[PDB]
Amino acid sequence: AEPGIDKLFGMVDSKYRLTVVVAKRAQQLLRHGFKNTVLEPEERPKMQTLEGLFDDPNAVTWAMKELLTGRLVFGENLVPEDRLQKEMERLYP
Amino acid sequence: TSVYIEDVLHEFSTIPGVKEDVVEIILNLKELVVRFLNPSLQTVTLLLKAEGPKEVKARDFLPVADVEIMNPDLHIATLEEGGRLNMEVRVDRGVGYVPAEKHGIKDRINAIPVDAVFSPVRRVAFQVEDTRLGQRTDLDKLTLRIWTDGSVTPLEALNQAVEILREHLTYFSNPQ
Amino acid sequence: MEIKRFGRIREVIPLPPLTEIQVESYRRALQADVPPEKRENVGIQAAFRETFPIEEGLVLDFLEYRLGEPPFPQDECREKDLTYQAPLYARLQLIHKDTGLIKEDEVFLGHIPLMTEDGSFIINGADRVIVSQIHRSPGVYFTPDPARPGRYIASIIPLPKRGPWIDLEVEPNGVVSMKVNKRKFPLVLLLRVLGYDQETLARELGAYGELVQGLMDESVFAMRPEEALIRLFTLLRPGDPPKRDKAVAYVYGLIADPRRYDLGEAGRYKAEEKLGIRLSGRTLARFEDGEFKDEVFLPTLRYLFALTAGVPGHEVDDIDHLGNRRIRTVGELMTDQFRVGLARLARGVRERMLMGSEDSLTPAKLVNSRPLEAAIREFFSRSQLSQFKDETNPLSSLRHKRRISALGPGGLTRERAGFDVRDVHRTHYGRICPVETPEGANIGLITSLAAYARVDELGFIRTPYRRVVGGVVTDEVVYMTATEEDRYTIAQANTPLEGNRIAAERVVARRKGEPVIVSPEEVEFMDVSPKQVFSVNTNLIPFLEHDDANRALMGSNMQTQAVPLIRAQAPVVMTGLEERVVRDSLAALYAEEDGEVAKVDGNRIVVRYEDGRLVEYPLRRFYRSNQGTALDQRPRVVVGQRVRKGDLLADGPASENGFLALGQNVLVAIMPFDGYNFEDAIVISEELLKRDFYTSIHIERYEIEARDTKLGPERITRDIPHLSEAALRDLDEEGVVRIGAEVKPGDILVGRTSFKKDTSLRVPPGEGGIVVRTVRLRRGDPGVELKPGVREVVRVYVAQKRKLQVGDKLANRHGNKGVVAKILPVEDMPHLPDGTPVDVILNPLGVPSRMNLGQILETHLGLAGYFLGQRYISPIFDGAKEPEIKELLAQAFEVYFGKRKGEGFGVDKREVEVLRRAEKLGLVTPGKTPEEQLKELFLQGKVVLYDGRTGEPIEGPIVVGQMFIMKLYHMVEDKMHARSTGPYSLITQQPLGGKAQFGGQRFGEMEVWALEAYGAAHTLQEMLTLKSDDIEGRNAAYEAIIKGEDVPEPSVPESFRVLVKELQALALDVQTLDEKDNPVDIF
Amino acid sequence: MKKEVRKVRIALASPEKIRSWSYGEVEKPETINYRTLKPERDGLFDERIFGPIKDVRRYRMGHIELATPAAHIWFVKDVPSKIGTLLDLSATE
RNA sequence: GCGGCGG
DNA sequence: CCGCCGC
Repeated sequence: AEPGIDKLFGMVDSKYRLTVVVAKRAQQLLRHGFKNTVLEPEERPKMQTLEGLFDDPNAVTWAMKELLTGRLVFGENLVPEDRLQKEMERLYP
Repeated sequence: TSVYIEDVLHEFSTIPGVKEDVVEIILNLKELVVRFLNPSLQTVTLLLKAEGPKEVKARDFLPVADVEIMNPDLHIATLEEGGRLNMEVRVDRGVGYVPAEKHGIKDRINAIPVDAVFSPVRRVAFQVEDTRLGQRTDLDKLTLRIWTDGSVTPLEALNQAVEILREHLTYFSNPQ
Repeated sequence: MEIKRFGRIREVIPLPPLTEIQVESYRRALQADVPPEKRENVGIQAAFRETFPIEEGLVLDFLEYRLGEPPFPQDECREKDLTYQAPLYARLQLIHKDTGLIKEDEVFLGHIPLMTEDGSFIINGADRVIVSQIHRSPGVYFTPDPARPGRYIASIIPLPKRGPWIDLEVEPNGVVSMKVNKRKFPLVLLLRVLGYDQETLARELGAYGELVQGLMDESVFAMRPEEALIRLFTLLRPGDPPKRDKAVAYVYGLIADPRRYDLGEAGRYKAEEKLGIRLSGRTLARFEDGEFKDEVFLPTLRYLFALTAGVPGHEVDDIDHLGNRRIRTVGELMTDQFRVGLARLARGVRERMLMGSEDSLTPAKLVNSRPLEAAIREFFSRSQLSQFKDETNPLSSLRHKRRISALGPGGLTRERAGFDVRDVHRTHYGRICPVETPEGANIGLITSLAAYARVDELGFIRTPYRRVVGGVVTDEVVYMTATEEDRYTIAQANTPLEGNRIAAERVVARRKGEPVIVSPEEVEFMDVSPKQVFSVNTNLIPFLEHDDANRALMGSNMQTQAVPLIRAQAPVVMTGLEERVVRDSLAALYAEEDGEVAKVDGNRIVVRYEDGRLVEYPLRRFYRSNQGTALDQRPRVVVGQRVRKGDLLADGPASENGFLALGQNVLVAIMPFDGYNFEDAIVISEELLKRDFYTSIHIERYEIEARDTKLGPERITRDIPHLSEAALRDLDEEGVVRIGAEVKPGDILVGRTSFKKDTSLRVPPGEGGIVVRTVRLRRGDPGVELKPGVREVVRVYVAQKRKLQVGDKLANRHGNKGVVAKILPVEDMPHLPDGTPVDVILNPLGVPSRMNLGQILETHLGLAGYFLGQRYISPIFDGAKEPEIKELLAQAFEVYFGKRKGEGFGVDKREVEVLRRAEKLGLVTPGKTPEEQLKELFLQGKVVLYDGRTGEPIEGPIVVGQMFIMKLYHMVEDKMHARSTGPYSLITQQPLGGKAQFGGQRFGEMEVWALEAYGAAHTLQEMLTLKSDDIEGRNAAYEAIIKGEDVPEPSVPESFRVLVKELQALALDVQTLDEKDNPVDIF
Repeated sequence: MKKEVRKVRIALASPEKIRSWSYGEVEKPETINYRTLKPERDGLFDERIFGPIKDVRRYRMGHIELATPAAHIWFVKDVPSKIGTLLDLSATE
């Protein structure tokens, strides 16, 4: 089935939790630009007509791929609602 | 590949003084085995027209010099009286099966395309008998029997086959 | 191909006129072929005499009913939407009180439909069928009481619905209980009314009961006689004048309520035999001489007391016994409504007797065809009984032509009560197929009738038997009535015979629905043939004897859905009815008399009879069936041929050579493939597509009307308002599309213009094909019925070729149904030692669970036929046997392997290898030569088969053969709409469709739950918002996607908004609130 | 700022509030005028009282000021007269 | 809403 | 239960 869905589930306290993080994260991948990733170096996702999955095929695939690693953090109230989107636009073209 | 009867517009029509229906006829035409002799012959159009009290057989096609019809006595139709049948049937050299819907040939706006049956072989069979000569009895003796409609020959096919096999074998060349 | 049949049970008499049901029923219904001097006694004329002698003094009598000039012809009735009816009038004469004067004249009273040579009707354009009906044959029965296990109650039931429902019950507290229509009253009360005096009554009645103490009781009301008639009237619920107003009592006298069924056998049969004995008149009718005669009442009670007393004759009546069940033939059905019209007319004429100047009134002043026409017309076009003629294929229509229904008038049987009726009753033997019933709700309630089953004088499906005397069997056949069959000891046809003499001591027979082993001396009657036990429909399954009844059904019903294939092949193995079905069904055209052929056109066939007549038989070229299937007649005769009487001149739709054929015989290996034949999937060889093996022609009839709006008449012309010329090519004829054109989805089939515009019949998404026929009905209508407002009509017939593809579903006569999963290239599919590859591969697994060995049998015999090049005819229960098949298979080994020995070669190393695994399997007797071995393995019905992909054998013999399989009216053309976006309802905001846009599947709550459970939050949100009501949501969504973006967030669904307001619209004030209870804005 | 809708409330309507949600008062009974599909004024379809006919219109309300009072059938004919029970007058007659 | 079929 | 086809 899916890549380390097992690992994923073990990282959250509840199933549905996983989905939410996964999603919203896919949102940020496209909204604030598609370079807002954390594992772009060697070993980033990919497709087969050419090696172009390096730009924007499926967002979620990235999310999960990124969450599989200890790069991102998710919590009930980590960062003040509005401040998050303001800082993100600034540091991502 | 395609057919056209003069007064017929659709494949589901009926021609006066002609027992068989368009569909029954075109069907019989896919049973027609023609044989060209050179690449220069990609698309040949056989023409035939007979009238009155007669039985139309594949030999009634007006000779096309280099290309020959080994399907002579094939029954094309039965004509009563005042049975006017003039038609042009398009032929082609191809490979495999092609649905009349896939190609959709249109020589004349009112002609109806026919289904493509390109395999010049009806059946292949091979046997593996025990022995001819050798130090050890555990040996294989392959004899294969091929059947052809006539277009090409048993040997001819076998060879082409063998070639297509070889052709593919080479495709193992450049790694990546 | 030689035709060998294995029938050993001397089939004594040929099957009857399969459609006789309807045919004859209408003939006798309306005796219009023969003069009135010997005019019938039933149907039309009877219904006439019924309500004709009119007496209001006025006197209008019946003379003769004549009809016969059909306005137009059949086909014309179809092409013009015209109903094929006959004109009906009749001579009526009015006699006057003035004995010296009378009036004769004729008045045409509407048109009545006619019956086709096939047995079908033609109402408004299309062909319809009047299906049979079953019920409690109006008679008298005695059934056990509801709760009280004590004594039983009497029932008196006579149709029509207007007639009273009478019951008779005796209670503890006291006396009789005779309840009519929701109320009860003393059984004596009436008796006294009629003349039955306490004395006479008790004596003859209680001379054995002791219950009588129930009747003779009136010591108060029983001493007044006529006064009891008035007494009874008071017992009517309504307050009415006590002045002898027979009225409601007049009702249950002689005229309306009871029945006008033919005097003698209609209701009287239930009388004479069942209870009491003689009938006077038609029913308990005698309102003559101030006093009344009711020769029916006392007997009913006279049996009640017998019933509760001794064994004067044990009458416990089994309701469902077909012997108290009548079947309503078309005739009785039409005639019924006919007399209703007769009544409706007789209603106004009596009103028109007091209404005018004496002799000033003549025929017209008394007759108005208004009642009768609406009457009849209503039945054929509105009655829940007349339906679309299921013509997927001839057979189909034929079944639908003879099936029996329980639901209908409502007074015979309803929906929620049937567990009892649904069972195949004991009596259904040879009278109702036990297999023909449909699966699902409505089971056992609607079913087709048996083989020889033919309706007698009044319904009771009779069946044929063979009287036998001593050890001698006769050909003298009698059609017994369900009830009469119980009196005897009938025996099976399987009983060994030496011509006319029985052959065994313990010879089976069935007493009364009970299996009993009787002696040759006691066999009074014998079964005609095993056939009669089932239906025509069922009688078509080869080895039915080896097939579970449950799946056999699936098998019967499936034939009804077979679709006409261009190349029609009769089953490699048949039952023996195929010939007959095509024959009594009217698919093919036969030669009347001996003679010779003249012209054998592809449109007509003209032959010269040796008697002195030359006829031209046109052949329906390519007609559109009701279900959209091809119906062509393909001449099978050459110019100048001496034809035998009753020989196929041309073949019908699926009947080629005169045999019935639906689908084709294909070589089939019975094994498992990857998963392509997983649960019920089937694998097909591209090779089949190549020889157009499975290809059916289909037609879709798109219709457009030039409506007349008060905004300006919708003209029909080549003028297409938006400027296209590339889409106006095919539309060459000004307005119409040209014959022979290729119409694709979205092209204009017909153009039209209407007021504020292009309103044009276009090719509905899905497909079109080639336009083949066109019909236009302009102003000066020849003889067509153009609806009102309808300026002119345009009909466009389109057709295309259906080649078998992956979605399509086929199935064999036994019940194996399935869809095509993968179309394999001959290249790598299961091939036999000799180059011959198989056509289809059936998954073995679907045979054990379902119980239908019959298919595995057909396949074995089918294997013999392939190499023996012969077709066989195996009777229902009497067909081919396991030994005889092995015999023919042995013959087949010499063709298969025999030519193999001469052609020059022996056994493969592969053939030897599978033989090893076969002997270790126990299929072959260890120690014999491969030659001998393979034969023994072939006889088992299994041969060796090499993969085709690997060329390596498939360890273990696999069975293969010629199995007859059909394609069903299931094309995937009706199975796939793919909608991205489009039209929405303007009233509710739903993505409804119509012309270019498909509809969206519904989601129902049943599926929402599904989602809820998953925790599919947004997936659910999306289904109720972005995809349905938030007009701004779906909008943002669309845009976003156009942008390759991320759909916006949901705003308050208009449903929320719309609710706040709907709630504001009323006192109620729905206010949404924030965290801390405060306001929040949707807007 | 803007808050997730967590609670919804049904209350009675003060005549003052009826005027509150209200935009203009429909003062006249002129459904459709043929001359211009353009709405005939101050009946039902007027645009001030509801809004602009061209390219939030179907979200405003209007009020009709009744001469002498009338009552809500919903509060008078419901099995238990909400007003008949409360007031103590014959509840239903 | 009536009727017919399919799962 | 859902999907279709037609007065």
